Amino acid sequence: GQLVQSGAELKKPGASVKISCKTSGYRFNFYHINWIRQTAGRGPEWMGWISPYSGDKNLAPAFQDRVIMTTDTEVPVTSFTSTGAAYMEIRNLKFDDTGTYFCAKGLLRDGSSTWLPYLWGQGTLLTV
Amino acid sequence: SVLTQSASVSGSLGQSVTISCTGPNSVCCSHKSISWYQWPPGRAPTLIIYEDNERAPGISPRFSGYKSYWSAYLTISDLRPEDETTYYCCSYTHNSGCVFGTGTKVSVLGQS
Ligand SMILES: *[C@@H]1O[C@H](CO)[C@@H](O[C@@H]2O[C@H](CO)[C@@H](O[C@@H]3O[C@H](CO[C@H]4O[C@H](CO)[C@@H](O)[C@H](O)[C@@H]4O)[C@@H](O)[C@H](O[C@H]4O[C@H](CO)[C@@H](O)[C@H](O)[C@@H]4O)[C@@H]3O)[C@H](O)[C@H]2NC(C)=O)[C@H](O)[C@H]1NC(C)=O
Repeated sequence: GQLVQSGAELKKPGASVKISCKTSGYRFNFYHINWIRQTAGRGPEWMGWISPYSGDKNLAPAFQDRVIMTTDTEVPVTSFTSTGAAYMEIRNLKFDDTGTYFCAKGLLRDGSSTWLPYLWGQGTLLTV
Repeated sequence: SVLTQSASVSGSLGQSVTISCTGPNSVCCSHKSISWYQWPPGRAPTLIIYEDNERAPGISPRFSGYKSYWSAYLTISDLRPEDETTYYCCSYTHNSGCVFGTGTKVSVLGQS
């Protein structure tokens, strides 16, 4: 998978950011995209679970209406190993949102253990 | 952190330690699915357990998991020095998102 994130950014409070990660070497449609924040003060918090195959989205109750997640279409490098991108838009950042952001690939395509993150990228540092 | 752990785990080189992860009846484990993760603060985590005891690809059989009606446990044996990381337990349902819990440091006493 070798997930690659956009990279660290510095920003003034009371505003919005778009953070993007580029998948490689695994079909993008099959596996869910799982967006995550690790705030050093607050520990780990969940952000979102977007399906790249349809418009199915799932979001944590603490962040309703505050964050909008979307995905691009894939590009066929070769059969069963494509390249695709996903990004999230987070409105109205504050001091509380100063940590490391990761996106991840779902574990399985089917079964009760889907929507569970397996591969993780290096991540980006958000300082606000 | 509705999914509470013990926050103080230690084991000796070659012995076996156990880590617990419990919570309320609204965010529980009997009616939920439990997954376990190795997360060094600063690095990207790694999967160990996904369903409730099933072992992830690329994990030596020294790890295992069990689930009671009120708490979930992992029993790690052969504690090499590289096990000094932090484990965050995850409670997830089939049709919803996981609820990560607090963090438990693990200490390998008796190393060199
Ligand atoms: C093309 O490939 C894609 C991706 O591989 C397939 O889409 C996957 O399909 C499987 C099987 O249906 C999905 O797994 C199921 O997901 C459900 C979760 O979504 C529900 O909840 C959200 C809430 O936001 C709703 O929006 C959504 O509509 C659903 O209601 C679960 O309900 C399912 O659990 C059930 O089945 C499992 C299987 O064992 C049981 O354990 C459970 O008890 C329960 O009965 C299940 O997990 C998977 O999520 C899909 N992936 C993606 C990325 O979307 C396509 O199906 C496939 N297309 C074709 C035509 O083959």
